[PDB]
Amino acid sequence: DVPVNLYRPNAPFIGKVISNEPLVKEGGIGIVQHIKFDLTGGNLKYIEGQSIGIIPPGVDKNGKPEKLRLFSIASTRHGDDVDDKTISLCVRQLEYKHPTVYGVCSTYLTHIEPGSEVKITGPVGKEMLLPDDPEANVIMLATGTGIAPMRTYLWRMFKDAERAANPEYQFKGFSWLVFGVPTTPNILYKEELEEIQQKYPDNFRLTYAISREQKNPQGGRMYIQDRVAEHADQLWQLIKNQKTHTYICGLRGMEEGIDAALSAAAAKEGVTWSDYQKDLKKAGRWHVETY
Ligand SMILES: Cc1cc2nc3c(=O)[nH]c(=O)nc-3n(C[C@H](O)[C@H](O)[C@H](O)COP(=O)(O)OP(=O)(O)OC[C@H]3O[C@@H](n4cnc5c(N)ncnc54)[C@H](O)[C@@H]3O)c2cc1C
Repeated sequence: DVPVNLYRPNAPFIGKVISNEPLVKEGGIGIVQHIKFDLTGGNLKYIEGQSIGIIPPGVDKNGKPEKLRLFSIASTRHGDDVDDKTISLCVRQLEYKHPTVYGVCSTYLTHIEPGSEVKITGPVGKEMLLPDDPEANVIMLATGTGIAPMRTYLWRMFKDAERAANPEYQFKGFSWLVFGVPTTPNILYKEELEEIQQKYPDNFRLTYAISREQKNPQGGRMYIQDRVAEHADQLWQLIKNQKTHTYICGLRGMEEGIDAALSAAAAKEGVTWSDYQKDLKKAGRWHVETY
């Protein structure tokens, strides 16, 4: 049922870049690009929450061909134009200290020109799939590029064109995105996210943790864990619903604080969060993808 590995590293799909647009507005930190690829000519299909591999050109420091890097799909199964012909990624340029270094695949992607051919593999992953049940509740805890699978979910749920194309999925549950980025300009897809909340105030809640513009009660910069702590009781109450799914995505590091906050909330009703969570993971309702 779920498509997987229609293309593999030994014989990847050669797609063409259609467009490559900036998601970080002026005054933001770093570079994050929305890149859309043409899938026509092959049979690459995918669903929300999956990933694809991109094989960058060139060789590594040892002269070995570069290997694929995985990127979370940022478009629904239908693509951004709802035509079933494309796929999009949300790619941050990796750059860092000394160990000024630019990540190989991410720099290649963020600077890639439309018309360029790209080696694509996948799709892969069954850990971040959205439930078919339209009355499910969906909690989304994302930082930076972790917004990507969340975009696939929220677009499928809330875009007019998606609703028209998906007769079998008219979402009527409640979705809540807690999104941590350093600055307002760094809020990826800000305009569309807020548009979704204005149109579906009863079905979508949007919460930001903006570290350079907000302080937590302890006076430190505001991070996603802080927002989870702030709304821990509410989040725990939603999670107790048999139909609630929680999704965590972004660079590793946020899970510890999220657990600590949810643990304190659950403890109030005599529940051991770490145990409850184990059962949620077994049931396929606690979805994590960090990197
Ligand atoms: C399931 C999954 C989903 C992903 N989704 C996304 C996504 O949606 N968007 C996205 O941008 N990326 C995503 N990634 C990460 C992506 O796959 C690449 O790992 C990332 O883009 C960097 O790859 P690169 O080739 O550009 O860097 P590389 O040239 O491969 O360099 C990576 C290496 O740099 C070193 N390094 C990294 N950070 C530091 C640091 N700060 N200080 C010192 N050394 C460091 C480490 O050795 C690391 O192994 C995802 C990864 C996985 C596994």
